[PDB]
Amino acid sequence: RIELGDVTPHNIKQLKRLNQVIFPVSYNDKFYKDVLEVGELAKLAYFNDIAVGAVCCRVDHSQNQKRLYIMTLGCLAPYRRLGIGTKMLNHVLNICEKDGTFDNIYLHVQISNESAIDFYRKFGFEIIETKKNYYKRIEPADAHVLQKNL
Ligand SMILES: CC(C)(COP(=O)(O)OP(=O)(O)OC[C@H]1O[C@@H](n2cnc3c(N)ncnc32)[C@H](O)[C@@H]1OP(=O)(O)O)[C@@H](O)C(=O)NCCC(=O)NCCS
Ligand SMILES: CNC(=O)[C@H](CC1CCN(C(=O)c2cc(C(C)(C)C)nn2C)CC1)NC(=O)[C@@H]1CCCC(=O)N1
Repeated sequence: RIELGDVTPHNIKQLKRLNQVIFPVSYNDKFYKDVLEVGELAKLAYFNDIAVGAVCCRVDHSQNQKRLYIMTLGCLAPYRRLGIGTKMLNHVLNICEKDGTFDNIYLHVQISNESAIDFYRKFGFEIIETKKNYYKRIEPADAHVLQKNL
């Protein structure tokens, strides 16, 4: 019942709308412009052909490593706990497994987001650091850095 589809100029506004409702951070036009250029690293999640979630990633070269950074991964509150997040996370883990050159996968999780910590730890991600004052306009401003070694 869960399918992932490509993000394109035809459905970018559906992605923008989904992110605006799901996430407490507003993303600029450069984020959505970058999204169209990452290809398979950005997907829309459909539940019975209804857009209910999305995943946006970027490649990062830091710590003298090739790293996959998940910027956004989420779905609408009434559709949670159906396997939509797992399908998006498995898709990104599958890109990395096929590619073979990624050292790790990391992301930021606002410290109050207990269900996201639970979700990522279930997949082998670890809290490797807690960045103080990561967010600027939202409370709490601290974010855990979650990382899975590949
Ligand atoms: C975190 C999130 C992405 C998970 O999406 P989801 O579609 O509900 O996840 P799944 O149905 O694939 O859940 C998989 C497993 O994660 C764990 N988990 C997920 N939500 C949980 C919760 N609220 N409490 C406890 N465990 C939870 C469970 O073990 C679950 O397995 P189960 O449902 O078989 O028990 C989702 O809650 C979400 O969209 N959150 C808001 C977005 C956000 O702020 N995330 C920031 C990260 S970028
Ligand atoms: C305020 N930060 C965020 O919203 C981030 C995403 C944000 C996107 C834009 N952006 C970049 O494009 C970026 C990243 C990098 C790396 C790290 C690779 C060097 N380089 N660039 C240019 C910065 C990061 N996501 C979270 O915090 C998630 C979602 C919100 C809820 C939550 O709990 N967690």
